[PDB]
Amino acid sequence: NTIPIGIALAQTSNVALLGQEQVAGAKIAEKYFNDKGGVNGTPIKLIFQDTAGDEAGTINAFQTLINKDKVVGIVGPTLSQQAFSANPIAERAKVPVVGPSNTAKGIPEIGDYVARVSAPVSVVAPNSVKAALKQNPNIKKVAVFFAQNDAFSKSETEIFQQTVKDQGLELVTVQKFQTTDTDFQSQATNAINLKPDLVIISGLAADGGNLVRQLRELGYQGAIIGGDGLNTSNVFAVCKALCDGVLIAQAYSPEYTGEINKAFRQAYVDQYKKEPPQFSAQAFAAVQVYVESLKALDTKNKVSKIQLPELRTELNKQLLTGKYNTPLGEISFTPIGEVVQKDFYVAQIKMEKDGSQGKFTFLK
Ligand SMILES: [Mg+2]
Repeated sequence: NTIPIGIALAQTSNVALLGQEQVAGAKIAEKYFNDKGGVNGTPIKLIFQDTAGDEAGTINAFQTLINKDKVVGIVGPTLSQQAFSANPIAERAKVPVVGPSNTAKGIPEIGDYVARVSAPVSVVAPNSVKAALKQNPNIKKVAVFFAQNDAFSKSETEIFQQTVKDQGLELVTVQKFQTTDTDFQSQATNAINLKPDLVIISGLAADGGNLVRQLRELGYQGAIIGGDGLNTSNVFAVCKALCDGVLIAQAYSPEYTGEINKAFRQAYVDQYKKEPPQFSAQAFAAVQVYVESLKALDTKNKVSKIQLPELRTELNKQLLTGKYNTPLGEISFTPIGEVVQKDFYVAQIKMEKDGSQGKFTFLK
């Protein structure tokens, strides 16, 4: 006997450029927690249902997890775009969802069954603008790009634009693109002609990486910030040496000294031969929330005896009250499922000259 927890992430499509990191973190969590006896001796079982890259696929994954796989709760989906459409399905069904990477404004407000461990754009994004200004205090002109078809990108760009204004900078253009675009020559040239000192990009990974490369090809020599959708080493293949110097805010640090982060980090580095990425740490934290909540519930009300609909509702109620020492730091939730998290960082892509290898360097 095991306790089924659903994992609904983008395992296919270009959205898997983010999702694959999340799968890695979730698998590390499953082993970590099961090696500690699961839920008071009862192992968990992660049941993966691929969402692919769109809303329909996410709805299907959620419905399969809820109805066929009988899961006690869901971790997912990868994108805020998907969450706004699919999470209401789980809300209506009274099945908890813990978002591992959904940072758009309004996610926890979807309902009483929706929480997230991923700190939102309003608290993560501004630090990268501040970091750019530290590296070049003479930045004056800023060009902004965003993916107009993606809910998170639209939410993030609003924060970046407000931050630019509040820092007393000139917003010289806001250019739109689609996450499915590969060619940005007209928007990039439009922006370059305005002589920006800083360019900010809110998109996902393939698109964001292609845009970074093209800006550099077209002769842009100023600073670049990428938003959360570019926050993966999977961009390195796309922009190669031309990824160098991109600043990306972080809601996780490998060097955070919390005991469980040390364990998570060691497990990650031993397997993948590099530092754990944010999305992996966040996925681990989401699984952790479920395991620790299940343990607390089971101690008070043995879960093997609770029928599934009540188990789901009691698990949701429990998880919202918990305090968790996770790889992200000490976190908890507000009464509507927003994450409470203190520490944020900025990292910078450092590519080797040949362009075949790179890393994220954390700024002090
Ligand atoms: Mg909520």
